[PDB]
Amino acid sequence: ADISRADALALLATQELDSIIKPETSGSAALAAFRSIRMSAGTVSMPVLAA
Amino acid sequence: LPTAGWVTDDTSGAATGTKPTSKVSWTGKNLVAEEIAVIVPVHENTIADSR
Repeated sequence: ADISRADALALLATQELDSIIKPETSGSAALAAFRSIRMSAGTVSMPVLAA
Repeated sequence: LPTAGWVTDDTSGAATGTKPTSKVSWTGKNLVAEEIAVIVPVHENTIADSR
């Protein structure tokens, strides 16, 4: 006769990970590669050299 | 409105010797509150992009 682990199972401490198992996030390849501008109007204008 | 009459004073038997009865009367009416309403919906991007 002895205190098995099952006999004391209800006394054992518990632990949950403090973080989630997930992939590291990529972000947009477009936002990573191409330079961007802050817009204030919804339809910005863009002069382009022609000649 | 009340109504008055001319009365005689000659004899107790004359019907024209009796003072006429009259009433006054009143009526109620109600001032009832009623509601004017309108809703003006707009897109949040319209509010964001307007000057």
